[PDB]
Amino acid sequence: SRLLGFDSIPAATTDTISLPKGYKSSVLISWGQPLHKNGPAFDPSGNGTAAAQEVQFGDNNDGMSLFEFPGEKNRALMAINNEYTNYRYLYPHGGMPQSAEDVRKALACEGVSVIEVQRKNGQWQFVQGSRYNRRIHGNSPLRISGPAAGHELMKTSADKHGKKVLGTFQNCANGKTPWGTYLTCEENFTDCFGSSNAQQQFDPAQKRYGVSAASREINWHPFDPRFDMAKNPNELNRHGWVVEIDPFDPQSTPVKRTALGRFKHENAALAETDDGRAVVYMGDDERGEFIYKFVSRDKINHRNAKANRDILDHGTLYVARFDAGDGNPDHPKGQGQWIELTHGKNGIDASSGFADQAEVLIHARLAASVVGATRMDRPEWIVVSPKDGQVYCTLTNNAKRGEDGQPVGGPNPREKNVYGQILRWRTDRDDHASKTFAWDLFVVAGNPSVHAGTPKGGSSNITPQNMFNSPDGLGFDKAGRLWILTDGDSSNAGDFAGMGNNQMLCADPATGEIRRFMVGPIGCEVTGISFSPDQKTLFVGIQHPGENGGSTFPEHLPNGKPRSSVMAITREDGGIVGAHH
Ligand SMILES: [Ca+2]
Ligand SMILES: [Ca+2]
Ligand SMILES: [Ca+2]
Ligand SMILES: [Cl-]
Repeated sequence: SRLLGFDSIPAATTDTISLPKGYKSSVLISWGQPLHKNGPAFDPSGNGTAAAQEVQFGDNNDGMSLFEFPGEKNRALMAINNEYTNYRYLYPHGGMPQSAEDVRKALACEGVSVIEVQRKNGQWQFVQGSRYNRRIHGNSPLRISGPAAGHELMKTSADKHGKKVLGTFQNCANGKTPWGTYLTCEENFTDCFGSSNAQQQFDPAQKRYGVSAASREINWHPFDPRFDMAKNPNELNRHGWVVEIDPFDPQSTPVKRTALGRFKHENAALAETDDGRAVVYMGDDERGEFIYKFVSRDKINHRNAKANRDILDHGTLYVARFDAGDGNPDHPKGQGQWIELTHGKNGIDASSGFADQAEVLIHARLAASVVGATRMDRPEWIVVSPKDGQVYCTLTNNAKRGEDGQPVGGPNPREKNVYGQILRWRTDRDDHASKTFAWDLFVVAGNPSVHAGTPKGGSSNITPQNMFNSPDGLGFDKAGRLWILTDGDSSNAGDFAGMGNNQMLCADPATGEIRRFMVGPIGCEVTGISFSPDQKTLFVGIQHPGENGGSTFPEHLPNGKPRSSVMAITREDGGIVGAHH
């Protein structure tokens, strides 16, 4: 490859970062780092307070973007999501929350961390005390905008007007807009809700979004009734949105953009139509859920950033249907289409349960079912090639593919899918306004050391020396390398024998060639990617090292506590990451 300048590295099982020859890594920032001057130091005993966590780097860092600093090449801002927390490490008791303060502490761990970084020499470093440093967390005051703002379903006892919401939490991945703002995506928000009525009978929309009385081992509701569906059921509707943040204004109020629909959002991939409108491609990460596309009403003003303030409040929401393809076992291909989710179109009307457009957005999953969207194998990140505009989406896995309602076919070609695949599409005429596209599976992950000559062996661009499972994160660099980040089974055994720890790979989109670039430490997933403007530093997240015990990364103190960290990857020779030497 012209694009792949390093030799594929072996799989690894060590509690370290493994890289190719001539590459190094350094910790940029870890969970618990105080952001402000004189801020409270990280307390490895777990006795840090909730109020301290509200001014410290959050836990389980995930999606992130870097923003150039106008007029200053040695400064940048990064906005970094904090998805969830690890109770075994968060609290001194190592278990479920025991109090209102424990719940506040968990909420404080989630949201976004905005930080300044500076280069000074050739190395990017965190600037504690920068005026731009900020936490947005699960108890931060936010606003709601777009077509669902002010709707009855968005009103609660504490917010009678349906326009002011506390918190963004379960922040998964990201988008970066061409008007200088950051998008953060609320994914597994429903996990945080429960009920003080164990026999609560949930309605169809509540059931479709997966809420339970017990919560998914989160257990905030016994201590903060905002999360108790017996008392505040509409709170459930005020989360599951894309949230827009201005990193250059630390006093700004983030805004939930209801025009982009409510679902378990993974990331938000930006593009632009030929007539100049914003496009946002979005995955809903759950087994058998859908892929969406928002197109703005108005054109992007590239030279007047502020003129775009509310561009994401007006537009059209679509969902994808994919055909069955040609059935090729190695490289299936076909066509697909975008179908509009608008009240009064495609069977979405009072006769299918929708009174108005706000309900369509709040209950986007149900509207998408009405129109016949294709059930997918867990869409996670989406990226748009900066070289040719093709769109790439991980389908991480789907253990229930083949069950009633989830038939095998097209871009989901295997029952009981434990490995995943990467889907690509090319919008017709290379115009992102097009309502049709050609799709293909760019790779089908598998294990050819265990399942050679079968569907479980993967596509022919997978070999025993580059194999991986559960691709999740994706990123393009300016050169057009496609970076693939994994969140899979790290047992290195059975179906996953020889795959080792979670990892990052690099692909050439034009040829399908994939090489392993990085292996992470024990119990982590590899997630979050950004580049310095000069492409000589690759920032990558190591999330939940030691989730099951067994890590002390990065500090490696005796019987130590592991900490989610953002790493800076560089070449010893100072060249571009991924490129030839
Ligand atoms: Ca993910
Ligand atoms: Ca994942
Ligand atoms: Ca994960
Ligand atoms: Cl572990």
